[PDB]
Parts: sequence; C-alpha cells; structure tokens
Amino acid sequence: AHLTRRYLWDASVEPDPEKIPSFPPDLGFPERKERVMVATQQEMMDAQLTLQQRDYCAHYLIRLLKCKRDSFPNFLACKHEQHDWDYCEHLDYVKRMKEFERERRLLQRKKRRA
Amino acid sequence: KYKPAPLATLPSTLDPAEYDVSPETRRAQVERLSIRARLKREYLLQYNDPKRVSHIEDPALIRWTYARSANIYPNFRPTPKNSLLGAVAGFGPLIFWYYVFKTDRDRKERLIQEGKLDRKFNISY
Amino acid sequence: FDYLHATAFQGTPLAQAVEGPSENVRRLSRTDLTDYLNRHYKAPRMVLAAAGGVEHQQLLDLAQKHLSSVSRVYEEDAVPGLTPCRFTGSEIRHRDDALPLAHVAIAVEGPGWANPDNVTLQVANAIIGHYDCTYGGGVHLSSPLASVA
Amino acid sequence: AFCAPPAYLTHQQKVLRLYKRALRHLESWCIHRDKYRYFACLMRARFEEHKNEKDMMRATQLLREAEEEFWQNQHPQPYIFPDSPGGTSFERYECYKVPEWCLDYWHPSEKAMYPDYFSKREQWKKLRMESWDREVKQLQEETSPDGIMTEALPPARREGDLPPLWWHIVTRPRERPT
Amino acid sequence: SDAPPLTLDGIKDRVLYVLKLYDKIDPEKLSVNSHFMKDLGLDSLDQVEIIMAMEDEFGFEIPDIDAEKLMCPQEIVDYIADKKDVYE
Amino acid sequence: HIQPRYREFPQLTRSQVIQGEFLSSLMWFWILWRFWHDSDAVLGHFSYPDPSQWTDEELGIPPD
Amino acid sequence: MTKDMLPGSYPRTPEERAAAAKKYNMRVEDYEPYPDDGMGYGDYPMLPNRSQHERDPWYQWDHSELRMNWGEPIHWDLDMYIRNRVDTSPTPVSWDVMCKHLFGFVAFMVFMFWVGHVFPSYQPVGPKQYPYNNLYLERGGDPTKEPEPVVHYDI
Amino acid sequence: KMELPDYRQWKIEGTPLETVQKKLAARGLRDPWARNEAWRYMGGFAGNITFPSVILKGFKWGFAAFVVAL
Repeated sequence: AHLTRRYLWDASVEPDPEKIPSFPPDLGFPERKERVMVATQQEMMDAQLTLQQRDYCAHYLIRLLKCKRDSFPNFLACKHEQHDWDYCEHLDYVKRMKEFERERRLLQRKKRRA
Repeated sequence: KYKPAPLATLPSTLDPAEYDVSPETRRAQVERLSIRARLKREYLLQYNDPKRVSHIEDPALIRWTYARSANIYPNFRPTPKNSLLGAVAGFGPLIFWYYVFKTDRDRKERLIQEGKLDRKFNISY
Repeated sequence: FDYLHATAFQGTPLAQAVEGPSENVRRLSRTDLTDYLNRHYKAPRMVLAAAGGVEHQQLLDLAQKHLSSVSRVYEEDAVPGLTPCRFTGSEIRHRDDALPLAHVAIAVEGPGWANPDNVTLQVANAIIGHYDCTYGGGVHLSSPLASVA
Repeated sequence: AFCAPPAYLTHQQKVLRLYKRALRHLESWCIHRDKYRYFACLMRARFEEHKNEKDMMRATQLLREAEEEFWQNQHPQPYIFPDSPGGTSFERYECYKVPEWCLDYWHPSEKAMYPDYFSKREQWKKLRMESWDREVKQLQEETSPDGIMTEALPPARREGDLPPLWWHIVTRPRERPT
Repeated sequence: SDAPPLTLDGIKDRVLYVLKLYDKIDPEKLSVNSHFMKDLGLDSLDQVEIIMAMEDEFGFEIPDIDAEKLMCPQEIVDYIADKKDVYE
Repeated sequence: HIQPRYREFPQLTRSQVIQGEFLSSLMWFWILWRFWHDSDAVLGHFSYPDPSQWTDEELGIPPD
Repeated sequence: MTKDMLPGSYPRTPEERAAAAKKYNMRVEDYEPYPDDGMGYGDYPMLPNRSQHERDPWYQWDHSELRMNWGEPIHWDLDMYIRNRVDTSPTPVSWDVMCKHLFGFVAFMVFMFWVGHVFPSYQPVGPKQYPYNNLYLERGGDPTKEPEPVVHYDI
Repeated sequence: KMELPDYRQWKIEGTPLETVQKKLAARGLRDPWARNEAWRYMGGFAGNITFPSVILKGFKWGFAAFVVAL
C-alpha cells in the first residue's frame, strides 16, 4: 500500500498529504475547467448546511433534505436521494484520489527529470 | 518468590517466622490469647449486663484520641532533623509558589503594559 | 576458626561458638538444658551408626527394644527451623604482637553439603593442599604454594 | 465464626487450611467440573506424600514448599461466595441488621401496633434479668486462677439455668432476612 | 429472595443426600448421629471434603475454624441451620 | 409458584420459551430482511477505484 | 480516665516500659514503642503496619468495621488503615514486578502513540475540497474585502 | 418438605465424569464425588450444546423472509 510504502521506502517519490497539491495545477494540463457549483450560496445558506457538509456535492444533499422533509414520515422512501448523494460524494472522492495519483505521478516525473 | 513491600506486606502464612517458632514464641501466643480472652470477657460482660444503659467507654479508643490530639506537643523534643524538615515543609512551597505567582504575574503585567496580551472579550475580570 | 565463624556469619545463628561465651555459661540452669533436650534431641533427627562387627537385624531388634519411642511430637507444635545464614565478607584481626606465631585464615562461602559440587571444590582445595614444617618433602613437594613457602 | 481461634495454628490445621485454599483456588482455575475432579484427585496424588511424614521439620519444609507453590500458582481473582468476605454480598443486608435494644425506643403507638410480640419480648427481658445474676456468678467460679484463659465460654453447668453470655449470640439479626 | 426457606428435615435430607453420594460411605452405616473419625473411620481430608461439599451445595462459606470442629452430620445440620437462621 | 425442583430441569413455561424463541426468530428475520433489502454492509459502493490501472490521459499526462 | 492510664512521655526505664505495656493491655516483651525522634509519638506502642483487611475476617470482632477488639491497642494510623481507605493486603503478584509491568505498559503505550504521531497513517486521498474561495464568506470575514482566490479545478 | 430425587439415579456412565474417572483409574486412583457431580452431566442436562444452537437459535423460524411484498 501507499502507507506501507512510505514507511521504510523512499519518501521523495511518495507524497505527503499535508502539502497537496504541491505542484501548481498549470503543469501537465493545457487547461482545467473549474468544478462549477450547482448549489449556489443563497440556496445553500437558506438550506442551512453545516460547513463540514458544504462540499462540492451539496446539490444532492439539498435534494436529499428536501425529499426527506416532503416525505416525512416515510423515511424508508428517501434512500434514492441518499444513494445519489453518496454517488456524488464518491465522485468527489474519485476526484480526490485522482489528484492524489496525479500528484504521485508528477513526483515520479520530477524524480525522472532530476 | 513473592517479594515483600511496606504497602503489600508478607502474609503470615507465607511468612518465614511462622515456620521456625520457639516455645517462648508459643508462650507469647498463649499470653496474647490470654490477654485477648481477658479483654473479650470484660467487654462481653459489659455488653450483656442489662443494668448498663449507656455506651461502652473504650479506654484504648480514648487513649488513641488523646494521643492523636493532646500528647504531641507535651512529647515534643526539638531535634535538628525535625526542625529542618518542618522548616522545609512549612516554608519551601511558599517561596516556590511565590516564585510561580510572581513570575506569572510579572509576565502578565509586562504583556499588558506592552500591549502583547489582548483582553478581547473580557468584561468581568 | 571460631573467630572466622564469628566474622563470616555475623548476625546469624552460625556466629556463636559451640562452647558459648563465659557470660552465657554462668547462667545455664537445669530447666534450660532440659528444654534443649526436649527440643533438639528428637528421634528422627537421630541416627544410630554401627560400622563392622554387627548384624543389622540384631541392631533393629535392639533399637526396637531400647531406642524406640524417644520423642516424636513437639510440645506446642513448635518445630525448629533451619535458616539460610548470611555470609558477610569481613575482617577480624586480633593483634597480639608478643605472641610468637600468627594464625591467619581466609575463607570464601562454599556451596555446602546438599549441593553436589563439594567434590569439585574439594578437588580444587586438594590441588592447593596442605603443609606443615615437619613434612620432609622439601622444595620438591607437588603443591606450588607449599613449594614456594 | 461461632467457635474461637486458638493461640496458635497447629500443623494439621495449617495443612488442612492449605487443602482448603488449594481446593478453592482449584475450581477458581479449572472452571469445568470434569477438570475440577481430575485435578482434585491429582491433588490427592499430591497429598499422599504428606501422609506418614515423621520428622515434622521435613513436614514443615514440605508445608513451606507447598505454600510457595500455592502462592506462585494461585488465582489472581479467587473463587468467592455471596456469603463470604470479599464477596458479592458480604454484609449486604445490613439495612435489616438493627438490634434488639432499638425496639425499646419505639413509640407506644408502634408498640400497640404489635401487641403479643412485645409481651413476649417482655418475657425474654424478664428471663434476662432473672438469669444474669446467676450468669455473672458462674464465670467468676469457672474462671481458672492460672495464667492461661481460653476464649471459649463455659456452658450451663447448673440445671435449669441458661448458658453464660447468651444474649449477643441469640439476638443477632438473620443473615438472609427477606 | 425467590429462594424458599429451608426446613430442618429438608436440610437433614440434603446433608444426608450429599453424604450418601461420597464413595467411601456405606449408606446403611450412615446415620445422622455418626462420628467421622471413630464411627465411620474417615481421614483428615475427608472431613474438609465434606465441608467443600456443603460449600458447593448450600452456596455459602463455612470458615475453617468451625470446619475443623465439625465432625458429624447432626451438628453440621445444626451449624448450617444456625448460620442460615431458620426457626425450626 | 414454581415448585423449584432439585437436580433436574425446571418445568419451563411455554410463554418464556416461545417468548425467547420468537424474539430470536424476529432478530434473525430482521437480519435476513435487511440483508436481502440492502447488502451495502459488504457492498458499499460498486468498487473502490484502484489508482494502478488509471490511464494517464484521463489522469492528466505529465509532460515529456 | 486519669493521667496514669492516659498516655504520656517515653519509656526510658524497663519498669515504666512494663507499666506502659500494662497501660496499653499489650505484652511486655512485645512493647516496642516508636523511636524517640521528638515527633510527638512518645509512649504509644508501634504495631506492625498492616491494615485491617489483613486480619481474620471470619472471627467475630468487638468493633466490626474496624476488625478490632475492645482494649486492644488501636494503631496510630487506624484512620489511614480502615477498610474504606488503603489496604495493605497481600497481592497475588509482588510489588516490584507489578510496578515494572504497569510502568512498562504505560511507557510502551506512550512511546507507541509517539510512533503513531510520527507516522500519521493517511489514506491515499487529498484534502477535502471546499468551494467559493474555500468558504471565506462563510468562515467569518469582511464581505467588502475581496477574498483570496483559491480555485479547486476538476482533476 | 421437598421431594428429593433418589441417589440410585445418578450413576457414572454416560457422562464426561465417566471419562475422567476411567482415565484417573488408568492412572490408579478413584474419584469420590463422581456420583455426586453427575447431575450436571446426567439426566435432562446430558448433551452439550453448539454455537449454532445458542447464536442461531430460532433461525429455522427466522427464515420466514417474505418476497410477497409486491
């Protein structure tokens, strides 16, 4: 594993999580589109989400809480929006793992150029 | 083996002095049983006397209360070890917490008069 | 040897002499001696040795007739007990400069009887050996301490 | 508890005390009863050396060796009983245990709440006050004038009289009240 | 508690019921007034083993200072009755 | 009440034994019902994306 | 009581030592008092420092919570050695190997938590992305002042 | 009174105490309380249980999962 490797292997080719992203985002990519937030600041502020929950995928969290409020007290029937919000949190986690593996391949590029 | 301690003592069944005993030690145990029998018969006679209406005046408990209360200063002798250890235990942490309190308050007064310490929301001091 | 047993095992029951000191001889009455006889002369701490000229069935019949039922049970169930005595490495030196010859002993604590190594400590002690000035071996004696002496 | 300890524990008493501590710290260790009975007869295969030992110095040496073995292989938490000291319910029911002198301080309304029992307790107190003047005279003549006095109290030698020192034994509260 | 109180005949039947289950006891020889040393001929272990039988039978602890003195079923019945404090 | 027996089985009542049996039966019914309705305890999501087989062009190629 | 049966002074002579032993209802040969260090102990008899848990539990006592007898000499530290307070009962395992075991467990666990602080055991994942200049409008700040622009891109 | 069971119904055989007593007699001793402690292994109590029979208790009635919720 990565945790298995960075203890008692080389830490130059293996990233540390506190300096992520260490590289500027301009190298490797010609352009990057920003993650355009579907839920805006006014709808998020009026929906009153906690600052831990205000991620890049609160667009389905607001729909989850709206369907839970409009489907009270049939809380068993609000699992589809929980599945969609967990899929969007899985997409945020695959973007985080993608920037992790892009950081480790860019450090491999740094150690190949050096 | 089992090492002894002042706080975890040797039991008398594991004690080596219970296994090499002498007839003078056995006579001491017989006299200890005899004095416990005399004190138990006096206590049980005062327990089961129906003419008694008051409590049991315990002379050894009165002796222990008198020894812990009003015998210590009549049995004082001023020794240098008692004088030095009492002077340390009665003076030492006053100079120690004097140095702690004066160092912390000199630090606090210096930081207030220099402006580094800020009382942001400190209304009731 | 009595000074060495006094200074080798100080504070233990092995410090005292077999004879006892002169301040303890004068106070020994009859009842202390019969208390010692009733305590330490008990029958299974006693053996009956014969060597040659005897028959063992004759000795056991005579011990049934005579030396049976000496004493077995203690007085107040107060058993005597052996203790491991402390060896203290020490020095005593009785200085008598008008006395002609100096007797000096040096001893280390050895393992004792029940430990099996009395044979190997005795074979080291017998390599070292012994000498007296009446021995006619001279310089050619085998023990090198006696040869050097 | 009801009898009295001696001045000294004898060799047989210390050996049977080691047998009792061994056969409760076993079943503290060997939890199942098959293992308890197999290891208890192994403890009988261990008592068989101590049967005909005749020196008593070697018996006290074997007592010291078995006691050192018991303290080396003893359970850190032994088997305890609900009624034993150090137990689950050691003097748990002390809320009941209020003795018979406290019934003298009851109000007459509560004394008339129990009519026959207080009349029978008056009969027991009359038995106390007519028995004590011969009970305390019995101890001063059955007391030996020699220097050894035992802990066990004498019985009623006189016919028709109660045993001496009877009230504190006979009016303890019950150990399992309710 | 929910446990029933213990009669004297029930306590005697329980003590005799454990005592006939020992291996070296003849049940026709065993009466309530028979001494363990000189009337059934038992050893020093077997008296305290009868004491362990009462320990895991009645669920309470007999001290060893009483348990050395107890030597016959009638006063082991009377001692267990006087420890559990039953009126008959 | 019970007539507490000596050295044998107590006469166990049908209320106690069908009460405990239907309680454990309802517990395994709840376990099998929820394990049939969502197996997300063992499943979770579809798979975790292992970063070893990520293609470099959708990862973003490092230059040269 | 009177001044004779009340305690006082130190036993300097063996006849007043025997008188203090018959005061305290103890044996004459067992009467070892405290040493004369001027600490105010005096003629009080030094018992061995064993708590009341170590006495016989099944024997019926005159003072039942104290496990003492009437007229038996109460220890100077009996309030220290009462059954609510500190026991000096014999442990199954000895004190020095007990202290070595407990302090070895504590020091090994503190050093192992320092090892776990040195290697902080991270999942292969980046930081959690937060939008809108990393919530500087929502963390608490001046809305008239422009926030520092951080931009979280796609991959 | 209480109707005690008779002592003749507690034999040794059919128990693990029988196995303990025959191994202990192969050693060369006898067990004195083996007839006394045979009530824990003889009678209604004979037969050890298994971890299906304690944890999977009522699983044969708890396998009533219904697909009829249509």
